[PDB]
Amino acid sequence: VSALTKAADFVKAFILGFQVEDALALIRLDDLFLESFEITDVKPLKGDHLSRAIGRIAGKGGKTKFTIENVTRTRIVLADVKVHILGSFQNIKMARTAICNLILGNPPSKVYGNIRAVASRSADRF
Amino acid sequence: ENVFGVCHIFASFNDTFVHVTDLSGKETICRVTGGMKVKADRDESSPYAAMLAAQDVAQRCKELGITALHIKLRATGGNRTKTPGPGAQSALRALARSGMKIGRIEDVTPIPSDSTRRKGGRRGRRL
Amino acid sequence: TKGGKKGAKKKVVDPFSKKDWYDVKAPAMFNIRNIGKTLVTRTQGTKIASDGLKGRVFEVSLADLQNDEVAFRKFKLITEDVQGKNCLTNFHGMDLTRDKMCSMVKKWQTMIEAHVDVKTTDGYLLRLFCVGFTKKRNNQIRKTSYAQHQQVRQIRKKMMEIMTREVQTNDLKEVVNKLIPDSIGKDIEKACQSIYPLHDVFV
Amino acid sequence: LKVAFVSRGTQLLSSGSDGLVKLWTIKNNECVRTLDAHEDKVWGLHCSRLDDHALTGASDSRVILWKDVTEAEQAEEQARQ
Amino acid sequence: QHILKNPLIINSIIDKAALRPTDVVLEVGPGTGNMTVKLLEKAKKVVACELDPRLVAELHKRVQGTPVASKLQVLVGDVLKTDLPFFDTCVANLPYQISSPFVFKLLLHRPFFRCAILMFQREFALRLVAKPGDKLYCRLSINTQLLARVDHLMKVGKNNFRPPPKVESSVVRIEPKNPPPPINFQEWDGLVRITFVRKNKTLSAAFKSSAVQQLLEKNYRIHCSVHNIIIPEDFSIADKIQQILTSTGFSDKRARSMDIDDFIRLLHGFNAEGIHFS
Amino acid sequence: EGKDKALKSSQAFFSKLQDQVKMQINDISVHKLKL
Amino acid sequence: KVLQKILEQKEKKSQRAEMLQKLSEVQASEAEMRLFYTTSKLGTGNRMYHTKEKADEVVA
RNA sequence: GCAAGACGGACCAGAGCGAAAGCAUUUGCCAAGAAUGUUUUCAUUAAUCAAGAACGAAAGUCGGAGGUUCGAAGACGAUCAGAUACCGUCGUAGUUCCGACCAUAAACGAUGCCGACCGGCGAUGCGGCGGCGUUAUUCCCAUGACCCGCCGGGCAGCUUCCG
RNA sequence: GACGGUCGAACUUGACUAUCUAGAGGAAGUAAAAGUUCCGUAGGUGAACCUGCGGAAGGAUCAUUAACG
Ligand SMILES: [Mg+2]
Ligand SMILES: [Mg+2]
Ligand SMILES: [Mg+2]
Ligand SMILES: [Mg+2]
Ligand SMILES: [Mg+2]
Ligand SMILES: [Mg+2]
Ligand SMILES: [Mg+2]
Ligand SMILES: [Mg+2]
Repeated sequence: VSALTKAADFVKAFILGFQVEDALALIRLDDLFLESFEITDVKPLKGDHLSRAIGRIAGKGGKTKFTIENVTRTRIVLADVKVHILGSFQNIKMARTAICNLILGNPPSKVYGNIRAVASRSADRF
Repeated sequence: ENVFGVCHIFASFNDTFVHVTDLSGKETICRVTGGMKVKADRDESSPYAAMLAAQDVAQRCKELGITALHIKLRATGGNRTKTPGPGAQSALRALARSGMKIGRIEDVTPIPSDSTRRKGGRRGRRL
Repeated sequence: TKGGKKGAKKKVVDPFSKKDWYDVKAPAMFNIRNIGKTLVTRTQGTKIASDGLKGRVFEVSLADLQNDEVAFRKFKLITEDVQGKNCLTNFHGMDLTRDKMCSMVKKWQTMIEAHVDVKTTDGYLLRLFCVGFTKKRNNQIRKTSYAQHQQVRQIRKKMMEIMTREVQTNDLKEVVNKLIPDSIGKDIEKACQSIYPLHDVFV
Repeated sequence: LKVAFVSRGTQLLSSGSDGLVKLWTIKNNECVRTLDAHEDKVWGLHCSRLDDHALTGASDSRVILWKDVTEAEQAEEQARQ
Repeated sequence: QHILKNPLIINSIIDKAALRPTDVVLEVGPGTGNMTVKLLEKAKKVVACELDPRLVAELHKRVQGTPVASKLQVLVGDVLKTDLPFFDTCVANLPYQISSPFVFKLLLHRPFFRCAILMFQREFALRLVAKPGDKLYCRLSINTQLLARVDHLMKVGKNNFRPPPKVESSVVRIEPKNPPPPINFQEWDGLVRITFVRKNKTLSAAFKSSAVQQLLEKNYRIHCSVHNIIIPEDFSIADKIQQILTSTGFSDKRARSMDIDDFIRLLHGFNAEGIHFS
Repeated sequence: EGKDKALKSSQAFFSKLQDQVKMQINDISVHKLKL
Repeated sequence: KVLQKILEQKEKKSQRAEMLQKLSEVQASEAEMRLFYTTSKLGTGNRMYHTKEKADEVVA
């Protein structure tokens, strides 16, 4: 009965820009979700300031994106001013907090320290 | 043939609403919120809470002869975020698992053309 | 953990016992007439079931009204009279789905919008909205397809006079038959080719 | 939610939102016994003219009659010794 | 947490205090005890108060082995919660978070104390000692100067504290007025709040606020009902206030440049026509 | 002992100070030892 | 000029004397004091006026 | 279903306009303007400028008109993690409009003006000229959309010799 | 307003008489459990600083993208 619903989510993830292997988790597991929001949602930002916000999330060579990428066990796609997050419910909350802090102007090094603490303290992390 | 109904899903910041009406949307059949299932304020918005709400709604329509549902996904809209959350997705998944027939999916989040100032000021929000 | 107010909670009886099921019918404008069912409480006294049943608006996809027509166009039907378990509806509005509107808007083109207020021969007053987009040529190398402002105003002027002429000359029955295949929008696309080529023209 | 004086105004009987009934001694401010027979808010609590019996009523649709068994309890512990 | 490290500043602060031999000294936040140990030499008794427990044990070991150890007495907890012990003078490096409530706690303490030497942030201290006509004249200044005499003693740099904070510091002396002035303090609080919403506005524009006029009209209607005074149908609260302001000559004055005596004149003019703020 | 309530606001301060002015204006046993 | 400031000082001292005196008689009654709304609740908006009567307690 | 006040998403570009500050729903009206085109006219009428004058984001002051949203201040409710650090509810002045003031910004290219001279290569916005071909067509309204070469003044780039 | 009569609770002061409880002690017996950087402007009374509006970078850019069986 749930076959058709799972397939529709799978193709939608690919359209958003996720990898095919990446989106394949929507079929194999039953508890993965997608979350989206705009950069202007967290802070009203314009012009060159908006461009610097995008750079702070990505980092040099995408390393800042990859740093949060592994530790939260999530896939995130940054499409212009739209941010898409793929993961489980608890893991989406962790990634969404970290990305919001970067937009508000915190340096990436400060963000790195916090996410290490949050992941380590959580005993049960599915 | 299948008897059709309209189901309204509202995934708010801290809660999820499952509301089923007739085709005109004026007569209420059954509504269950996420807070009615879980006894905590952490998890009113959890996908598990929405799943339990969907099952109670889905079983209720079975006695009344409603077999098919149209779905209207909705977010908070306005100045705030425009997309349905994970709780709305889980509710739709749970509803199909119960065997309810699914009609057409439509997003009915209120989209302002041009809106007033959003709360938070210049500095921002959600730190 | 919280006591709450004394009482403040009443026994709830089943409301479906006192309610009755009605059938809603579409006009002869469309092929399919039965479009669903509705529910209403019986006549208790000084409160009329017909009064509450009237004035209800139904959102029906055109695929549910025609056999082979597209599904991104919706029609508004409003109940006007009750004839003994048969709700009778009339045309009330027409609109396009959100995703269809979202997909039409690209980034490197111009969008032209126009609106008019025209009264039909049988007294119905309508407000019509039209939208169009500039179209790239087959052999074009240039990235963008932008129309100049005077070209946009010339297209908008042609939009209004076509919409105005096709409504005030006909009645509500003929207008709906035009709206089903969107013959008004396709006529506008042909007329504006000399000014600037257009695609995705719709009411 | 409810407080009642028992034992010639020397002990206190109290009911709570949780569904537990607590017996107190005023001299020592110590809860002698906790009673778990209701799962919801205990709105009603009354005691008889004689201190033998007491009544409870909760948001769960149950009414329970209580009786003092202190005199029976002391009889059983002494017979063993 | 910050520690003053300059002994010369510690000596200078103690010198400013009278510190009679028979006096009881109340000290808040001794810290390591650099300021504390010098007070013990000259004072009859020093009642130290520290919130953090581990510092209290550190304070005891330093005073132990000394003749002045018997005089020292230590309280552990928040001073704002509890009654203060009887004391003659107060010398303390206050935590800046409780700078405001502690000052009003001192003013509310009877029996009276001779003087208090306190350390504040530079911005906070200048507002305390501000006189009418200054840019820093505020509601805190007029209320504090009403019940006490406030003076500025010395400025303290950032380097004197380890770790260095990014704000400057200074030393302020407070001496309460015994007795306090004989005015209704509920009426005094209401009048000061209205004028200091925008302290650089004129009094005429300040009382044209829609929120203020609604509040004053309701109080006037309550007062009329108690004394059985009939209110005409065409009565306007706005006209009544303007007539009062013209009579006192305070229409074009600004609350930034008004001293205590001007507010007393405004209070009587408003009360004369039946307007009570309370 | 919960008397920091007066320090919450200035109006609470003046209410307490007003009453304290009123009080100033208005204003072991030998048996246990010998016997 | 320093002499003039001393003379003007006595005038301020003198005028404070009757001005506090004149304020005393114009004061309101205790029952009237309790009825009045306070200015510190102005920021709450219209919500300060939902209270209908509050000074219903008194001890003789 | 009715009313009120604000706002002008997506299309929206490193594109366009203005001396700068700044400027975005349709339609009508009023005055002004750059560039291009010219085998029209005047004939040196010009450049830079102390003094002097007009304009000058936001916030703010004075007098009126309104008050949705947001919101300094203030009152309440809380105050975990922690170098992890400023929440929640209500919401004063203001934020909106009409007149008078005020004349300040990282009001940036952290970079006076006018004139002359001094490399290539393509795009881009407007105007003009020439053109093998596609694509629409003209009661009115209108004579365009794409492709190629050239010429001006702009908004910006990629590469460079000497200095 | 006045008198008689009747039934009378509730008060006031002496004198007897029943129980329950208050703390501080004194002399014993058992048991071995227990505890980011700034500019302008306007403010501030949980100010080792915070907030409102408008600006600047003198602050770390990953990925897809003509049309299309
Ligand atoms: Mg628009
Ligand atoms: Mg301005
Ligand atoms: Mg303004
Ligand atoms: Mg004004
Ligand atoms: Mg600028
Ligand atoms: Mg410059
Ligand atoms: Mg141009
Ligand atoms: Mg051209």
